[PDB]
Amino acid sequence: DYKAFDPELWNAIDAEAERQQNNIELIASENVVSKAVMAAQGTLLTNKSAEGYPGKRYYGGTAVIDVVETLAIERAKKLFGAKFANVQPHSGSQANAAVYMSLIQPGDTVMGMDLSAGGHLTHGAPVSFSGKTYNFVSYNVDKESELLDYDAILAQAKEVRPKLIVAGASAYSRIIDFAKFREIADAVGAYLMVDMAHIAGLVASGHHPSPVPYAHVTTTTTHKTLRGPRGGLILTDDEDIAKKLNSAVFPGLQGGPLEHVIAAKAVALKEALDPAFKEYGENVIKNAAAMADVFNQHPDFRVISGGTNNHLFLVDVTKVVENGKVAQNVLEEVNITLNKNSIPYEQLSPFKTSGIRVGSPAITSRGMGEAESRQIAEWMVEALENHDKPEVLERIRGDVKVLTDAFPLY
Amino acid sequence: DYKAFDPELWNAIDAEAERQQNNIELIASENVVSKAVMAAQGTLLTNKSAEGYPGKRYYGGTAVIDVVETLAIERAKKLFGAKFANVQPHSGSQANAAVYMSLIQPGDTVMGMDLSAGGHLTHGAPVSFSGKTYNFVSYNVDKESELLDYDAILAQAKEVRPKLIVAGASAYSRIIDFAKFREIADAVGAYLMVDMAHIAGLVASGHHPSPVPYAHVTTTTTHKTLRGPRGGLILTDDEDIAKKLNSAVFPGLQGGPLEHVIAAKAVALKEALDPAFKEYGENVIKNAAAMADVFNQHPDFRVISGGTNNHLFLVDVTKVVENGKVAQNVLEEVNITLNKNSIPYEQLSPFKTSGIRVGSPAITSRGMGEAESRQIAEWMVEALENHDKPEVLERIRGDVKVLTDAFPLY
Ligand SMILES: C[C@H](O)[C@@H](N)C(=O)O
Ligand SMILES: C[C@H](O)[C@@H](N)C(=O)O
Repeated sequence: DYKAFDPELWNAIDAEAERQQNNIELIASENVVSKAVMAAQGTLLTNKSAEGYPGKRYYGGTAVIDVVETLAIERAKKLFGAKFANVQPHSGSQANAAVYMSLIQPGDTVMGMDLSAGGHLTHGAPVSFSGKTYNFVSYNVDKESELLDYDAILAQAKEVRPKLIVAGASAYSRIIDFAKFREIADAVGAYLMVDMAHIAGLVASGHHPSPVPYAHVTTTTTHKTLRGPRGGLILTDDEDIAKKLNSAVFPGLQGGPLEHVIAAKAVALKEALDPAFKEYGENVIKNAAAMADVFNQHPDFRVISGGTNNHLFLVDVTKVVENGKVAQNVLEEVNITLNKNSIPYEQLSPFKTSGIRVGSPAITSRGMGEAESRQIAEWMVEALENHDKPEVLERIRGDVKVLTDAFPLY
Repeated sequence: DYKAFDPELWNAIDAEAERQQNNIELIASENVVSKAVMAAQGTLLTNKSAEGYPGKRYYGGTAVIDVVETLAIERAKKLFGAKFANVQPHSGSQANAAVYMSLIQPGDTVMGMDLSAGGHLTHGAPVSFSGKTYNFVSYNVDKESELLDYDAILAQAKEVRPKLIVAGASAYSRIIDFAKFREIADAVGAYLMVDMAHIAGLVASGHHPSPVPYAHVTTTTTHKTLRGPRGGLILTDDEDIAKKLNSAVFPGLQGGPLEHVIAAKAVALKEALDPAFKEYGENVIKNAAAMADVFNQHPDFRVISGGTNNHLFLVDVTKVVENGKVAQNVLEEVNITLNKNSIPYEQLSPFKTSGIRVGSPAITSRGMGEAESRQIAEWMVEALENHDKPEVLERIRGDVKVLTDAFPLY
């Protein structure tokens, strides 16, 4: 029917479905959404423009849109224990931009986690609007432990006097002490924003402490560990802040929201409020720990910080291949996607890096367990140690295909 | 059976589908997308992170995503005749922000169409990031003709000396001369950006002159007259601006793109390349002109500029009801949604306005013709003359149901 009209597009979508089936996805930001989240996004709510907020719309015909957006807001509030939520940001970048716009002025100093240790692009990369508009100053982990050192972060905050401190990371494997971050913010009179995008599903699942009681404002993506549609979310307990956030999102940065994506956010948040989501989060944690253990045991690989207590970890591969870029290329030859990744105090260039980052959420959402996870990391050790032996990669490829065959994506 | 898990969300979606069926949508921005466009947005492409651009991605496993985005880009180029396209902006607001980031600096002077005569929020409203970051000075239409006066705009531009002139409007009913806008820009050394979001479908259908050969950069939404999914699009013929635009969208303003929405853009652009789309645009123009004609003939109503040559028009309602806010609330009683709208040189407050805006794209997409269009406008005239009279509104609401029943939405 509708696909006969555009075979080039619809065939490419079948190819991507098959590609996702035959791939072992370890990119730590990826997940596998439910059928219901996809269907929500494919509905006729896309036809209706909803500029404004529930009960305060520009346009009539919005009573039902209002029920759907209210459901998203109420479920975010319930799941994360916050008194206000805004479900309109189109992305995590828009969510973060709305928060800077609400709490600080162009030119103010912001402290964020060093891009080599886990900081996101929107936490002050010079190539980001973040870096261009505000004065970002980065904090790092300790050189020797590779852990956050809250005394060192406090001593830097006293020198730099930020207006806003950002906590959260895309490559930190350990539990963040949000209460200490709020104590640091308090000691220098800064706001604390936490970007929980990478860990939000473990926060919902109960496996990572919540930032919501400690941060002035919490942002997140609805995708990644929370396993929702791609989009943003902002949370706060402060009603004056909530009103600034609302105006910064619309009409400050966006026009009307994507109400079909907001319906998919409502669906994903009810999935996360279900008891099975806690089990999901336990398996994320155990799968990641099983893979990190293979690299820990092995003499030629070091895990940054020695391990993980979340969904991901970094590995210094440089004793085995030249750089993380090479490691990423080799593993792509066996149907395993991950990303090269700077390690703390990274010596090589950003385009090479000394490391890979590995995450467990996608394989976990396909039903894989600890045994599979250990096996995948054993395959990665093999392929990297044998990168210039085409015979070997070929056999690992065939092994990988038996595994993917056994854990159907959908 | 996913709906049985969340009946509250899925019941709300069935309610909006029914509400859309029973509504006569005349909000000039709205449309009714195809089933193919909705289906595309509901695919597993949401799972795949595609930071970067085709062949230049942060991550592997992206070869097929590259085919999908390349199709969108190529179809946009071909539909609009542009040498470069970027299909990743999440909205029209992010498209425009990326253009301003690429062409000018914070604090520079920008001329845009006055917000009472049709300039968009992102062309300088003080509540927008646009208005807060840049110095916007507006041009207007001539007071007597309500037409753009290109001589008067040149004289103003010579005084103001903007770095950037923005053309495009959300409420201007007549054909814009983009060649003259570019001659004005060239005469004062400004860039020209055209936001063609409202008219993009008419540009595509052949019914409105293309800005693409004249603007340095053209932005649009993919929704509205173009009848695609919600999102943005940028076009340019200058390779050096293309490069700056690409960096501005990512990583300047956004993270990774919504690839499932990009597939839906590819779908909508192929629909618009088809000969049937020219017939759609013809109907859009005739339907709008039939509804304007009812208000033109009637003595108590005045159409701004005396009529229309696009998808929309404005009506000064103030001889019949107090303000356009009242007119919007009255017509919602009879299942007709439109929006109040400032008219040029508006005397009332922006919360009330002297006018309504009416557009044809949505009713046109449901198959209505000139006879139905004229009938709907006669109903609006009756409802507004009888706004006081609940039993008249009741009768009109029954008549609207007969017509909506006869023109099924999907
Ligand atoms: C902005 C966006 O949501 C980003 N965090 C990403 O995953 O692409
Ligand atoms: C930013 C956005 O796309 C605006 N033009 C709208 O339709 O909502």
